Amino acid sequence: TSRGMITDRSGRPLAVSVPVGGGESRRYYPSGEVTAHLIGFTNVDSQGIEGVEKSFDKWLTGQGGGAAHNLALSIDERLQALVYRELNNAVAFNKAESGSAVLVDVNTGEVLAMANSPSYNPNNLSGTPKEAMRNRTITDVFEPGSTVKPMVVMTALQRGVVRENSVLNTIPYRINGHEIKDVARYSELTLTGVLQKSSNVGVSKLALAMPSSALVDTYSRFGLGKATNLGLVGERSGLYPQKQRWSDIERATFSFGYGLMVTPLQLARVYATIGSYGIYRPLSITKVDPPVPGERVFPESIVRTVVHMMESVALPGGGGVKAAIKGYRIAIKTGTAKKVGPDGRYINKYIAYTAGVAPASQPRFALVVVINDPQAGKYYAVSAPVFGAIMGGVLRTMNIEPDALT
Repeated sequence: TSRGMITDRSGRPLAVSVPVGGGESRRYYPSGEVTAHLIGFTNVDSQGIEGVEKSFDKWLTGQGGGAAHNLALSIDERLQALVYRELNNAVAFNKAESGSAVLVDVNTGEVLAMANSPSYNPNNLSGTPKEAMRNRTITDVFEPGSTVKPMVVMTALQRGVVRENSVLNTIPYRINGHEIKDVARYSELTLTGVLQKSSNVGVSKLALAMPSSALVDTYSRFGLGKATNLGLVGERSGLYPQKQRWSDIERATFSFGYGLMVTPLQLARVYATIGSYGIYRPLSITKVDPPVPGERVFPESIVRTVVHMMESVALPGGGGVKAAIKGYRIAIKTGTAKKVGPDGRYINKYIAYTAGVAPASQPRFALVVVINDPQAGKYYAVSAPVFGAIMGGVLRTMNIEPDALT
């Protein structure tokens, strides 16, 4: 009973069948824990139980349809190695419960890296709990939080509510008895400064100045609330509101990223669309033959301005300045939210997230880093330095020319 070999986009083996004894062979995974959640494993026989080993189980064995075939995943093992190395050490350094990282190609939609910490070893599953086996990038959902602020600015600019050079009044006001305030109370902020300071007061004025169906339509255009369609087991599509009646406070919280749950993979597809300047391309786990046309969902001119405004988050003044990369311009968005247990309420456990694209001149990659439950450490976010460390290694490995002056 033989089985085909799955490799990366360049041919590096990720799961092979090596002979143990006369004729009989055993499945070997040379990447080990670096790509355990995506590749998967097999039992005593040659059957797929998790990951790609199960999603492509018929293509690998090929029983009844020719000989066994090989599969080239869209993953780059060079990028997958550095993504897991920086993420697995960050979850341990911050004493986090778990951590997820998804790297997506902007121009093709191909998933270049997908890591989860903690992980298991598919070569010997002895002593590995099930809690550290599920692909948390597609099975876990969370509130995107401040990462949806760029799409709120895209809608206000497109709907003519606010111009690119408009100064908003960020005075802390109340919405029927709810203190909408920021940490640093600014009297007024420019439209670029709203994304720089992640001002909730600024984006709340934008959401209430347009119908509730505006942001509901904008998030859906970038992929929020839609299935990623990869074929992996447990691939969740998130929780998206399908209501028609909104309140004055639910429209504001919807602008803050709270009220909807999405997977780390869905959030990566959103910024992969932001990087493409408003082009929605489907995600893929295997190597794709270019070109991938996709579909435009937002005007290019509006997304271009917002991408340029997201660079202030990494520059001196923004909340993601700790994620900067030497000699590169990045358009990122970091923040920290609160976990939601099975009861549906907020528990005293936080979630740090950071999503962005690089380089800001013409982005080629989209990265999402989620650090779940950072017990030890400080937030003044824990996921910002991991973004610059992961993205920094990606830009250097792919030989991307520098963007900013050193």
